[PDB]
Amino acid sequence: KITVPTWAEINLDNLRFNLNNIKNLLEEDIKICGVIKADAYGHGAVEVAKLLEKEKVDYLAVARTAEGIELRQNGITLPILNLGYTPDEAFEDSIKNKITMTVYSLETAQKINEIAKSLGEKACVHVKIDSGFQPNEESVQEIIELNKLEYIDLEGMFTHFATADEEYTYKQANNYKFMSDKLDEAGVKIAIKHVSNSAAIMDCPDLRLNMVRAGIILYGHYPSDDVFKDRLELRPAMKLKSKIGHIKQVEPGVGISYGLKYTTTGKETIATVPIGYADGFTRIQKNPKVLIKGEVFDVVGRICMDQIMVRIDKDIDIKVGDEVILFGEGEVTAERIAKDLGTINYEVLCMISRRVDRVYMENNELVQINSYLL
Amino acid sequence: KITVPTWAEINLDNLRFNLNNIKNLLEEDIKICGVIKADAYGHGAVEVAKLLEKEKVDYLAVARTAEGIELRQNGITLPILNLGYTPDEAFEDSIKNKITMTVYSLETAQKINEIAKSLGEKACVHVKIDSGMTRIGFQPNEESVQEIIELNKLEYIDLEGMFTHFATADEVSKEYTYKQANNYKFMSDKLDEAGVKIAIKHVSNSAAIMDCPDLRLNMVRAGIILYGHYPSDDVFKDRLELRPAMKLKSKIGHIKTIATVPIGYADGFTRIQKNPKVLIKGEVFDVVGRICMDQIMVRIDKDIDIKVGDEVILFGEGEVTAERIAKDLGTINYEVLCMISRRVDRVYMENNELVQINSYLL
Repeated sequence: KITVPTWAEINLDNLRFNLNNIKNLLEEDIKICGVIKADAYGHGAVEVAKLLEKEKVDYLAVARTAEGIELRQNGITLPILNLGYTPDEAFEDSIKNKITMTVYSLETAQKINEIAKSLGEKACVHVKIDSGFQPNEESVQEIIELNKLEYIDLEGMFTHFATADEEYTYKQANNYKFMSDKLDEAGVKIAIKHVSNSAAIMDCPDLRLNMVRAGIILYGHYPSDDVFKDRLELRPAMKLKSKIGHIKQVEPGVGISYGLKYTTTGKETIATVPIGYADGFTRIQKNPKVLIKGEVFDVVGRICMDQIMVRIDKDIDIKVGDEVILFGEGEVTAERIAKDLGTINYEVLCMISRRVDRVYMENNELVQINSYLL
Repeated sequence: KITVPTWAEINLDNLRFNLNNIKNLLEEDIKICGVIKADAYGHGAVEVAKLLEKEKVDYLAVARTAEGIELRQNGITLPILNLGYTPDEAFEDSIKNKITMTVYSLETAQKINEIAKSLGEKACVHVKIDSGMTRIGFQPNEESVQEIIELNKLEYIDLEGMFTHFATADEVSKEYTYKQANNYKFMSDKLDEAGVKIAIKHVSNSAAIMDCPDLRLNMVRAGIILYGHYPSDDVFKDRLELRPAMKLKSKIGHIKTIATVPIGYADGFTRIQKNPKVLIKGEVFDVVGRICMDQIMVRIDKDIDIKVGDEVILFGEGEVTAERIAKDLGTINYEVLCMISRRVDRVYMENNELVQINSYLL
């Protein structure tokens, strides 16, 4: 029923579990924006969006106009915020698809306004403060003007923390206050003020404002080791899986894979797994591992584009087509791969390729298989 | 008419340039297999495949059944070979879609034969020999010869082909490569003796194609070279002149001197990079700070007057190359190419005009 040899299994109940724990943290009056940029950090933005919709979150965030359109094309009705850059030639598509756009300057708000005027639609925007608009009086007047524009709905105001996962944050926090304050003095309403990312949500309870932006934590992962984990319980939602393609006993003294960078010592059982660097299992890894029936085993030799080799050095019952876990259970994790790489968990999650089908589970049953090729 | 902030421009003319130069290497009767696995090494398998049909190659090679099916769904009619593993669950789809399957055990062949019999269709297979890569395939011994002899008897199987793959054909020393070919020859000779016919015999990859003209046999497998890239720095690059086909591009989004560019690690411009660079207006600039998920910051330290929307080239022009990122990362050009994410639209060019845009999202 899964006909692909390598897939990403996404447990939807884990997303629910994570979100419910997030919600416990917050007062009822604080809105949640689920951050689903970069294909929901590799989990599949459309399917994740559908779930978030069921679960009644308030906003969804994306990084690209297309990511938003993709959502509209799939029946998503929630408000959507493009956190990232909107190029000028995409203003109209945004307005037509009801994508809230982030704006950094008065000038650009004016461009947007003119476009919405011709569509006869008010364009919803959030203003970004860089703590974007510098936090100063000159900007304060700029916004006051922006708000005058006939075809702009200035719904939101936000900033983003550099270091909430490690206070500089609270410096950044000050600047935004300087903003929120001056704008109040002037009666500019701003329905949604938001500043909190995942780390802030966790460590910084004073920073709830009108909404929080929940990203890495929705997926079941921590933004760093530093945050108060004790605070929030998480379950990772993705498992990268494969099957055993082949097995053989290799004689001693035999090179394996390209460049022959691993040489057998002793007669070794070697398994071949149909996952590679083109799947997002990067060649860069110095110490790659897999989980097979509760055991970790080393990946040996260079990682190929579509295949890897594994030394089975334990007694276990295995055959061709047995399941292999690459990350998300036991001791194989995205954090571990990330640490070996010298990068972060977010990146490992994002790397997972186009050809890797997302298989959605719910109530421990497979409910949906998404192919990006077919 | 491009609406995305970051895109991959694929120059079809360059694919043609590469292919023709590859053809010039070869005598008339040697078959060409175009290797388009991993979405044609990030270039877009469907479009590349269409180009290959138009230019008339003999075979297409994929790594997964689904890769084969995608091509069929877009009207590709050339023979397609799945180089690697086909799991049991995909046998029927393979047969129905005329995806030729790599086989390396009699047992799987028997299973394939059964599914095929039930469909009432013959399955096409190529036999893989493990000659020293130690990856997949039959060990090169007599027991395996017998096994193949038996396989050949299966009524619902067409044993079309037999191949191996070199571990080291791109290195300066060819000794292992020749050793691997010797291992293949033993099998080929023994089977010939036993009367197993075998139409398409193949061993050569891009490096073998370049460096080993004595290894043509029936067919050669061209991959990285198709895309205008060398397999290593050690091949005889003077034999084959190549043009890279892909340019990864963005445009300047914001300026303050630091330009912010809306490309990030999520696009496959990896964070791991310690010396990331970009090309703007003919000059190279440093990417500063950490690479973000969706953007990077660039330092403009020269006086050409960049403005918002000027083009930024990540690789494929001038001094910014896939190889240069690869050097930095301790990987290879193949991986950098494969890295480009689903959200990065593939924009196809020909005669310096845009002829097609593919969105993987919309």
